[PDB]
Amino acid sequence: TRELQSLAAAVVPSAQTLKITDFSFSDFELSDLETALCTIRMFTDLNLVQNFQMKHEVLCRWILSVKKNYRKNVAYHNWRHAFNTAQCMFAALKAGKIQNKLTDLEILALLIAALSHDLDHRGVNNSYIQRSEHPLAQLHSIMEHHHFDQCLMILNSPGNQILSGLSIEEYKTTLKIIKQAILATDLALYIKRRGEFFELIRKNQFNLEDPHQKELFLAMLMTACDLSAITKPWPIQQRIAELVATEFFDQGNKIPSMQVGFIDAICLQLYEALTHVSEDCFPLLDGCRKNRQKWQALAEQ
Ligand SMILES: O=C(O)/C=C/c1ccc2c(=O)[nH]c(Cc3cccc(Cl)c3)nc2c1
Ligand SMILES: [Mg+2]
Ligand SMILES: [Zn+2]
Repeated sequence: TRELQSLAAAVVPSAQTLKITDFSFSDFELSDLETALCTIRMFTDLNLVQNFQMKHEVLCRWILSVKKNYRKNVAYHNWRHAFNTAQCMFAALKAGKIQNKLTDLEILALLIAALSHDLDHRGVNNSYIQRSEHPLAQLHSIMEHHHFDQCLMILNSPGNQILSGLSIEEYKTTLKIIKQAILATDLALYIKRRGEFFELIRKNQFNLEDPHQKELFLAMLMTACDLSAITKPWPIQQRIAELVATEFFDQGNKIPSMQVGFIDAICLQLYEALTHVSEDCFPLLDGCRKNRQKWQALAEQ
């Protein structure tokens, strides 16, 4: 409650001041409270506070509840990863001008989903807890369903209901988009569905007015921001790879070639496709290409 008193009383600096419009954004120098103020600015500058009549105190309480339900003893899959994913979504909507291709309910759900998509992640080497639970459902996007459960629980918690200003129809619609968006962060679903996305772009058939292609695009965008650490400037990306390695190996050199393979198999084609959708998202592809060059030079020793 003392952290809530400081956050609700602080003046939120502008998006430019907070540098959240830049694809190169990094959070290493920010306090936890500073990350919360940037998150308020994301809601504010996307007009989510205005169009959906969000009480200031409820938004702050919701942001702090989301933050507290990430585990800091997890080296990468923590609150800062979710905060950065949301920042990339904000930068993609603003700096990439994607914002005008989507409705307010879709933008509202994407921001919420980005912030919530990894809630209560226990670390890649602690998947035994989600097996003590659901001992039969182990051989399903097991974790992404749990992440949405966590998100929904927080959205419904007293004093935390940032969607109370929505009508019941807008709420059901928003909840559905949130659910699909969080579930899309399952890389298996990404690999399963990315092929249809690429051929649509390749054949120049990509149609945002198609309800199926709009949903497909929302999934790809969630993956793009989820993995956006791979696009950051070289000093940032080196630090993130350190965090990924700690969670993976130390439950908290082979890394260069692992990063190059990850860029090739997963990342490069997605950011290539996204630039065909909007050339203003090119910095993500450019940053990813530069990082591959750096890791590959190290990989060759
Ligand atoms: O689920 C998420 O939130 C995002 C996931 C993710 C993010 C970054 C990365 C990333 O840099 N590299 C790699 C490849 C990798 C795998 C294992 C150890 C290392 Cl040292 C590197 N895999 C990654 C996976
Ligand atoms: Mg995840
Ligand atoms: Zn994630």
